[PDB]
Amino acid sequence: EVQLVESGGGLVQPGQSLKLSCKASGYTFTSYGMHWVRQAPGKGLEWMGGIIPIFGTANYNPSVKGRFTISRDTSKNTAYLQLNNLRAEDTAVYYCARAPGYSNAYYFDYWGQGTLVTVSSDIQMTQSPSLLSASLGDRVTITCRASEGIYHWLAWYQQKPGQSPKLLIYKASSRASGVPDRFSGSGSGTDFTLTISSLEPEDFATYYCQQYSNYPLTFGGGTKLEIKAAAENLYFQ
Repeated sequence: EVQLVESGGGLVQPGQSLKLSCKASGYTFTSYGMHWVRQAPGKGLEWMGGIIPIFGTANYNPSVKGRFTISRDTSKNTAYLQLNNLRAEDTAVYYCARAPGYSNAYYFDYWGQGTLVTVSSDIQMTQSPSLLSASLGDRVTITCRASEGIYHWLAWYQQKPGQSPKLLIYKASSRASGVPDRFSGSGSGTDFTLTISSLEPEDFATYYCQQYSNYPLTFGGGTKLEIKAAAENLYFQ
């Protein structure tokens, strides 16, 4: 089994440097990409950058470009995120994720569990509703909109409390392996949806959509699916 393990997170002072490591196992290290995705507390996902296989080149998020350094060591089967001149904004759980060995598959099929760092023009992805209340056995459809055409290069992730995001859908309608039938995706161009046909207890999570048409890779703000009783009124905003 594929396993990514982040380490090096701790409590740091503003202005300090900190290096994070992503140790990878259970697959051929050189055939794939490695990316860093962070998450501020009670916030959404933010792509830091990535290393492309074969060329070994690094791409960044303009937001952190020039400040952070993504490196790799094939002999150690480790990828690195070098944090420099840290500040409040950087307080986040840092994840390392694997992108498949395909030139147009820049979604994340595997993630580590994360390492917390505590400091003492792009395609905008808009999600709706930002928060929604529903019951068991209900059909729900949630929406993602891109600010421009992204063909059908859209992925959906499910994120459970204290867990790392898990790939649900890629190619906008392709289900990831180990993903039940009740999850479906549709769309092309700018309008995409995710449908859960009949809600189960496992499904009450935060869903994120992510475009992979162009760099930088960008996520939606999220939809938090909360539970309520069948006798309760539905809520969404």
